This record gives sequence, structure tokens and C-alpha cells, in this order.
Amino acid sequence: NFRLGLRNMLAQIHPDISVQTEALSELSNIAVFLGKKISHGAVTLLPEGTKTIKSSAVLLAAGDLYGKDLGRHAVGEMTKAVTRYGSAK
Amino acid sequence: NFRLGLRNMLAQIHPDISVQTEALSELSNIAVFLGKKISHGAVTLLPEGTKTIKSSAVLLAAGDLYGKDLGRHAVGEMTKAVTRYGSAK
Amino acid sequence: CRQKGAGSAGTGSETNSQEVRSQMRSTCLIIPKERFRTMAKEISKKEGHDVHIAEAALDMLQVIVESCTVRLLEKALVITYSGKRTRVTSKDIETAFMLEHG
Amino acid sequence: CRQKGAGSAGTGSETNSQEVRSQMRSTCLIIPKERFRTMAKEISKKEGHDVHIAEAALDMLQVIVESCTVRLLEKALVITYSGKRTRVTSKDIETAFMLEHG
Amino acid sequence: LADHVSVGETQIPKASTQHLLRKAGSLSAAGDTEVPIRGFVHMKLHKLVQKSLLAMQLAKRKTIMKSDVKKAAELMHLPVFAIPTKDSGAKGSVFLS
Amino acid sequence: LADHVSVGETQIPKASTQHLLRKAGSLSAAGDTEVPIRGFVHMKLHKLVQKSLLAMQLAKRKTIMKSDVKKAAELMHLPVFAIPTKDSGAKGSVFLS
Amino acid sequence: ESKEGSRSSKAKLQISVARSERLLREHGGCSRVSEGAAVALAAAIEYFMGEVLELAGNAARDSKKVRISVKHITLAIQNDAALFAVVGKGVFSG
Amino acid sequence: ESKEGSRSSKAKLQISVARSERLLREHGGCSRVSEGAAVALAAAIEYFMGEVLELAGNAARDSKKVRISVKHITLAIQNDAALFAVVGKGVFSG
DNA sequence: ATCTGACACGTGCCTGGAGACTAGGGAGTAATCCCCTTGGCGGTTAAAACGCGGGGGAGAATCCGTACGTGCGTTTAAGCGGTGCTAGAGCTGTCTACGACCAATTGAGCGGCCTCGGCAC
DNA sequence: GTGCCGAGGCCGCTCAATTGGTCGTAGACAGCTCTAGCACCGCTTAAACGCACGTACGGATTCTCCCCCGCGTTTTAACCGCCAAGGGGATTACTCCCTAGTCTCCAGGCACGTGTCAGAT
Repeated sequence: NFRLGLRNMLAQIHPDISVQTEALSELSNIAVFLGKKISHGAVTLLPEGTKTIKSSAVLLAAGDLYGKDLGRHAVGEMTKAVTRYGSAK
Repeated sequence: NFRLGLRNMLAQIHPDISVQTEALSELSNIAVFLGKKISHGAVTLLPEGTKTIKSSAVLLAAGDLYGKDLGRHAVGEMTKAVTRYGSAK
Repeated sequence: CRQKGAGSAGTGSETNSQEVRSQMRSTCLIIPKERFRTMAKEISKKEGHDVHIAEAALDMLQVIVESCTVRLLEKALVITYSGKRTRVTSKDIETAFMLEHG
Repeated sequence: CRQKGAGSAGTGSETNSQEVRSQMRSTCLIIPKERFRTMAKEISKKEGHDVHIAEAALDMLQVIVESCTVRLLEKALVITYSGKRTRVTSKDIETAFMLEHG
Repeated sequence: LADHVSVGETQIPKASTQHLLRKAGSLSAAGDTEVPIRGFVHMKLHKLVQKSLLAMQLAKRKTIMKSDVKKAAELMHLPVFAIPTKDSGAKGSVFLS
Repeated sequence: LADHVSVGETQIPKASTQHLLRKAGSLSAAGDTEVPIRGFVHMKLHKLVQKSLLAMQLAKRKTIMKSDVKKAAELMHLPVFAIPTKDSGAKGSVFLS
Repeated sequence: ESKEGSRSSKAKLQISVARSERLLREHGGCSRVSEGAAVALAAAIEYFMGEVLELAGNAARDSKKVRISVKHITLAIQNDAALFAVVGKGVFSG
Repeated sequence: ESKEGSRSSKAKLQISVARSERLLREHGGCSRVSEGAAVALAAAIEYFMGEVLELAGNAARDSKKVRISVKHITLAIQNDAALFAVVGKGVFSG
């Protein structure tokens, strides 16, 4: 489940807007299934002679699921998050 | 691939009928994709506690994918093949 | 619609033109629970006797059914308007189902 | 169709009625290979410059396009026949595409 | 659809089939609309129960719980986000009638 | 479909658009039918190439092979039984024009 | 306990059990695959490709041809309503 | 190089990175999962749940409500053409 | 009748396929707690089915302009074929970055239970 | 304005997440080889485009039929609360079936090359 992760972003984006418990469960169920469809995409594009999912595989898998404007804005946000993790570890 | 296995079946059913080489490759790709759909169905139908696939998992997976008269005749053929294998180990 | 809590839009022999406006404002299921439980146990009884149905499983079975049924009827309305007609007939629903499975 | 040693089954100019029976008997694809390769490299030029396309990949790309286009048009013919008309128009094809994606 | 309804078994009431049309936005409905609508729900419930029964049978249980239908729902490649919990049906929910 | 064609790019010829309608069993074709046909073939090839290119990028190759298209075909959940081997092109094959 | 033959010969199946087990085990679905699941999967593929080959052979014989082609395999599928539902989403080669 | 808390705080994210790593590894789709792939999938969910929450928050405020309901989520997704292409096959409120 | 070139056949082989302990895990079984399911009863009463004028949507018939089938010729380019070049796949052979596994620890997120405020009439 | 039940807040209780090491191992990189993709010219020639003639057809119009929406009445069954018995879902512990792993052996299907006959013309 992703209930506490979704509520924190709502507090950051909309400080005066809360979320129902039933609506939060549907948002968490979207977030779980969003990670599942990307995970299937990462395995499918991965070559058969490999056994590791790198960061580049998740980059290209999300570009197929997210078309045009969303896919372009996604790739910039992933790489910025990755390079923050690479210098703060 | 299942090229030799599917060719030997055609000799048993229709002794005077041959098969195109291109037709044999398409029939083999049906066999691979039929294997993929049943195996993915068997993984889905397993409980979260169990981790292995027994004969009962493939039997119920074939019943779901194959409707009505085909599904009932599927279980009879699959069970007869297992019981024959279980006595000639 | 007949359960407790909320989720009802409008009652009292409300007219058909108002019904389209009201039904887009509600969020509850529109098939009765007792008739759906009798239906759900009857399908299981034809194949396997003495099957209990969970209350949580009953709700999620009904949500999938209406969401597929409304999606079919929305597709049936498109073919009706494509034939320059405003009344959904029996052949329009059969054509709408045939266009995706057949 | 213009490829050597292909089962085209068409003999020069034919009428519209005879073209339906002839195309139901053939198995070859009906878009020329040179113009399909030209389109295949042109779209790939917008993402990755100087990408070679294998001949085996071109055949699988064309087969998927033919089967998906014919499946849409068979669905587009049903909407035309459901509206008591015998002429497939531009609205019928756009309706058939919208009924599965949208 | 046309012949999936049979006499002897319980079906949807006639008024609830017209409510399903009004949720879709239809204004006029024919008098022979109940038979295809009753057929489709009876088909979809027969499809969902048949998948759910084999998931329950393989786990050696006797009650169709929420995990059995969830494995049945995504076996048909249909994503479901309305998963019920113990707090379901509170004031206005997606599970009430 | 409606506006997926752009002036400046090579497109499907008009007689090839009509042959697509003949294989679907259509007896009469409108004169404005060439525009949605050209869009849909252009849309499906744009979808197929875009999935196949990122399959090539992850494998660090520069030529689109048959495996990259096959992985692009199964990514759209569309099974393909037409696998061109080295014996393709023999006589009346499905991969010919 | 019969060492005179393979897994397919023990179960009297023409579809090889070893290749069907390779599809099941190396599908990335589960860690462990039993012996009985390999035989059962091979029998399920074998029975219904016997159904396709029986319909394709009758279609080829009715066309006065002794060789089964792609069109004969295609024409056998929509002539059976039960077989078409399994592979209706498949690309039958243009 | 330093730790100063959890992985999600290190990558400056709000979706838990370690929970998304459990999604990849226990999926069974691959034997080995790199640490950089878990952070990338965490940023995948975090951005596009941010897009849904931003549109649902604006839809809730337009209806003079301070709590997001399931109706506001459905109206926000349907009003965006690009968001509908991803989760449009899902089941919302029957 | 006459090609032809694709399928059936013969050969080399090496990598797929089978046989024999091992032991560790996961499947099966059984007892026990108690959570949730079935059954139902008084009463509601809102919803469902039924019946009756009445008007709007669909069907039928007629007419016609114009958009498409259809020969006919002109025009353009797809393909054989053969050629030649060479960009780039395949495979081999390190080796170093890097992910799994195991030991230990703790507090972030889990549930249970009040309690006041936002949504519904 | 007013009842009200659900999100927020607060109390514990874990075991998921985290660090720190060792260990093997899998992808990055370089270099050699050679199958195959691009290009082009000749030439062919099937095929696409355009144009004139004409006929079928969808749109427009009018008219008529019939059946479905609207309203009133009546029967009836879904649902509250609240009840109770109990069937089977979790949970834990014991026992043991078998299957991944490792080593060994071997022969069967697949590629290469060649005859020859099923089918298109």
C-alpha cells in the first residue's frame, strides 16, 4: 500500500484539501497497479540474456506507457531524482 | 519450438496430408503462445502462500481459458495423461 | 440505492430527462444486493454445491459487473446516434457487443 | 502483390464486385515494400537518427499493420450495415476506432 | 445476450435494467431492451463466478473471499481499483445501493 | 485518424487504400475514405516503431531486428503467429506483397 | 519406473514434455515446478492442436489439396466457434 | 555517501522507495533488481500521482468541498486526455 | 502439358535430454479459537410492476442531385537482379562495479479507541 | 440550522528498513570476423492517377402508424435493526514428499546439401 506516501504529497500540493479514506484506497490501488504495469514493461524490453533491471530499463519502459507530453516530463523527473540519490548515498 | 512434435501428430491423424513449412512455423508459434497463456493463468490462480505449480494448477487453468465443451474434454485428457505417467514412472 | 447512508440522487417518480442528469451525480450501485446475492449463489450452485459468498466479495463482484454493463451501453448509444436515431433498440446493443467480441 | 512468386490471384483490372472475391482468396500483403520501408525509416528518423531496419523486421511490421487495419475496417463495415447503408464513409471508420479506444 | 436468459432462474428486475441505460446517458429505450441487458449481466456474472470458483477450489477453501475475485478480475486483464476494506460503505461509497 | 497525416511525409497510395476496403468485404467506398485510412496505418506504424526503438536502445544496438519488433508486439498484448524465419519468401507467403 | 523412452513416450504424448516444462519453468512465474505440471501442460497443448490439425486437414481435403497451407489453417479457425475464442486476438498472418 | 534517514529522504521523494523495491523483487519478473531501478520506479509513481492529486484537488475546490471523494478522482482523470490513456481501462465506482 | 523450387530425405554432431543421491523446504494434515455468514422476523416503504390516454420517433414511399463505379489512356515508380560496400551484429575474453545474504537494531507505520467537525437534508 | 458518523489525534507494538561486511557474478569494454542492409543502375511492366459517362443511392420531404414516456395505483420484496447458531477461515505445530542441485552419460533433433514431385501457369 501507498497510503502515507499519497497523503504527504496532498499536504505539499494542496494544504487546505484532505482526502477521504475510500478515495485514498482507490488512489493507492492506482499507485500499486501503476508500478505493476511499468514492471511488466521493464521485463519485456529487457533482453533475454540479462538478469538485472537497471535504472535505464525503467526509464524506457515508462516512456512507452506515458505518451508525448507525460513521457517527456517523466524522464526529466526520474534522472533528477536518480542523480540526487547518487551523490547523497 | 514444437516443429517435430506437431508434424508427427499430422501423420497420426491424416496419413496422406502434408504441411507447408510456413504453416508448420505458425502452428509452432500457436503452441508456444498456448503454453504461455496456460502457464500465466496457472501462476495467477495460485494462492499467495503456495509457490510451486502442481498438476491441479494446470488442470484448472485449462478449464478457465477453454470454454464449455472444450474445457470439459480438456480435463479428461489431461487427467488420463497424468495417471498414465503416474503408473509408468 | 435502497441501502442506508447516502448515494441517492432523486426519487418520487422522477422524469426520464431528469434521470440522466441525476444518475451522473450519484455514486452508488443500482442493482439490489439481495437479488444479486441470490443471483451469485445460483450460478455457483449449478457448478458447485454449498458455496458461501463473502460480503466483501459481493460488493466487488457487483462493481465490476455494472462498470462493464454501463460501458457496453455507452458503446450501444454511439451506434444509435451513428444511425441518426435517438432510441436505443435491441439490435444496437447486439451490434455493440459484436464489435468487440466476434 | 507486386512481389515475385506471390499468390496475388488478381488478373489486371477488375470490377468492384470481382475484387472482393479475388481479395478473399489471396494471402499476400497489399502495401508495396519500398513505400513501407520509406515510411518505416522516416518515423524512426524523428527519434533516432541513422537507424537501419532489417528485412525480417519489415515483414513482421507490415503483417501487424495489415491485420489491425483490416480488423478495423471489418468493424467499420458493421456500423455501416447497422445504419441501413451500403457505403462506408469517413464517419463510420472514425466511429469504429472510437468504440475501442476512447 | 439474446439467448443467455432462461426461464426458471432469477434475473434483474425490469426497472433496474432501465436504470443501467440512464447511467449511460440514453434518452429513449425500446421495449425489447431488457432481454439483452439481462443476458449480458448474467453472462458477466457467470464469467466472474467461474474464474472465482476455481481459485477457491485450488486453495482448498469453501468460501469465495475478496482474494479469489481479485485473482479472477485481473485474470481477464481488467484492472480493478475498487478493492473493498473493513471500512467500506461508510457514508456514500462505491459499494452501496 | 482524422489529423494524423501531415503534408511532407510519404503516405499510403490511394489505390492501396481502396484494396484495404476490398479485403474487408466492402462493396462501396466513399471518396473521403483515404484520409482516415492513411491516418490509421500511419498511427499503427508510429506506435510500433516507438515501442521497438526503445527496445533497441536498451539492448545497445543500431538495427531494428525481428526480436525488437516481437517484443514490441507482445508489449501491446497482441499475439503474433507470423514469425519470419530464413525460409520466408518461398511461394505464396504471407510476408510478400 | 520405465527407462525405455523419454517423458513424452512414458505419457504417450507427441508433444515433448521437456520443451513444455522449459516454457513453464523459464517463464519467470515461479521458483519451483513439479513433475506433474510438466506432463499436464504438454497434454493440454497436444489435445487442442489435434483439434486444429483435424479441422485444417478436412479443410485442405475439401479444397482438393494434399498440403496444409496458411489459408487452410486460417479457414479452420472461424469455422469453429469454440476454437476462435481462444486465438481471436491473434494475428493470423495478414 | 552519508545516510541521514531513509532512502526516500535521500532521493528527496515522498513515495517510499523501499516499498517500490518490494514491488519489483517480489513480482517474480526478474531475478535481480538494481538499487537505481527502485528509485526510478519510485519517481515514476510520485510524479503521476502528483498529476492526479493536482487535478482532483482543483476539481474538489470547484465543487466547494474540502475533501477529495471518488467522484472528484474520476472527473479529474476523464478531463485529462493523456491521463485517461493510462488508467482508462480501470474500474471506477461501477 | 511444363517448369520449379520447396519439401522430403541422408548425414554430422553437440547440446538438449535423461539417470542417480541429497537434503532442505514447502505441502499436507490435524486441533483449536472465534470471525464472519446464513436465516429470519416486525415493519418500512421506496421501488417495481401494472394499466391508460397521448404525442414523438421510426418506418415507408417518392424525387432527385451528385458522388462513385467503370472503361480508357497516360503517367510514375515498385521490383528483379546483380552488383559492390561496408556499418554493424555475434562471439570471444577479461574484470571490475555491484547486487544477494546474513547478523543486529530501532522507530515509522501499523492497528484500536475516542472526539469533534464537514458533508447531507 | 441540525443530526451524525468519519477523518484526525493519540496510545502502544512491532518487524521493515537500514547499515556493515563478504562473496561471487554479470554487464561494460575491446577486438576480430563476416552476414546482411543500403544504394544504384538497367530494365521491365504491373500498377496508380486522372478523366469522361452514367446510373444507383443517400438526403430531403411528407405522411402515417405504433409504442414508449408520463402519471396514478397497487402489490411486493429489499433493507433497517437486532437477534442467534454455527461453519469454516486463520493460526500453529508436526511430519514427510519431493524437487533444485551436482555429476555423469548419450543420442535425437537441427543445419547443410541434394533429389524430385505438388502446384501454379
